[PDB]
Amino acid sequence: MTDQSVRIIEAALRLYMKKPPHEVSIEEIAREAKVSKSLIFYHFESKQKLLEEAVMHAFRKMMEEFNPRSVEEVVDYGIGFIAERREFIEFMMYALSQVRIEELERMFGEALEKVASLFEGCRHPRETAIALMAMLDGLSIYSLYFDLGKLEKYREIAMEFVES
Amino acid sequence: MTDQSVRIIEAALRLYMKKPPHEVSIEEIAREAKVSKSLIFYHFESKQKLLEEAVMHAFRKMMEEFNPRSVEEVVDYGIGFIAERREFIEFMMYALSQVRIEELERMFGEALEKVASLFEGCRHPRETAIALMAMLDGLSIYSLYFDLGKLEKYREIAMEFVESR
Repeated sequence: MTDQSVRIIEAALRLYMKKPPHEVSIEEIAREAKVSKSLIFYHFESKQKLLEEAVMHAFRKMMEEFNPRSVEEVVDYGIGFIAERREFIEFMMYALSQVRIEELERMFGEALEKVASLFEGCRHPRETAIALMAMLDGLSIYSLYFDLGKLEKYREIAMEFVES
Repeated sequence: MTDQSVRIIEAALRLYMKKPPHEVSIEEIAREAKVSKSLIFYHFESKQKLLEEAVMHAFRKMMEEFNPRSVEEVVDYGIGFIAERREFIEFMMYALSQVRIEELERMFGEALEKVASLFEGCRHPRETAIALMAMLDGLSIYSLYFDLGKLEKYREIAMEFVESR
């Protein structure tokens, strides 16, 4: 994509990270991107169209950057997400609702193929991979409602599960 | 509070577990409860008021019947929920959105207190309990997006996790 469109998306993502995505205006994105409102309109049809493109761009970079060389590195990635600022975790959850079900299934399949591969030789590699991912995702949802405690205690539990 | 009100709530709950809650009408609840719209409106202000009361009743019954005597029974309860019909799971998911955040935090605390008590002996009781519940809940959300498979494989994994403490 164009240098201008990249800057607009990065400026938007930076604002979506801090506040609820729908509450971010074109004036705020223009101010954060250091560009006019007419230039944002020239690249994006509306606030919603820009949000969808920003969501797909965030997820495209996140799948390309998820290549765990070990089962321990999958726990680290999971715990790393739980340790993010609340607003980051909520943005990512709202981002999942702004993607097509087929595109969400594709991403999960690509992630599970990499995780189940790290469990090659285990009793049920696919089912263990799904159980680990389910726990890490569950704990990130839970973090939005309760103070879970010392995150390194969850990392230890996850590692004691992982190498049994 | 009355018998007529419980008949209406149970009838309404039976319809809310088969289709989207907002899509169930006062006429369908009347037909299902074997009562007039006159008797439904005489006990409930609207469809939304009835839905809230039905949700609270569902959850009140749920907590009073969640007394696991073993860590194994906690795994069986979680797998039992995943094995339920899609629409049952989706209704319970929606039910959690129609409760006050303080009432949701109270329920989780009383469930966690019971699960954490069952691990009295391991290195981290409260965190192990939270980790197990997170897995069971995560798997139930996942079951709505895909065919997880033979649920017994997840029961074996969840027991192996309890054994690895």
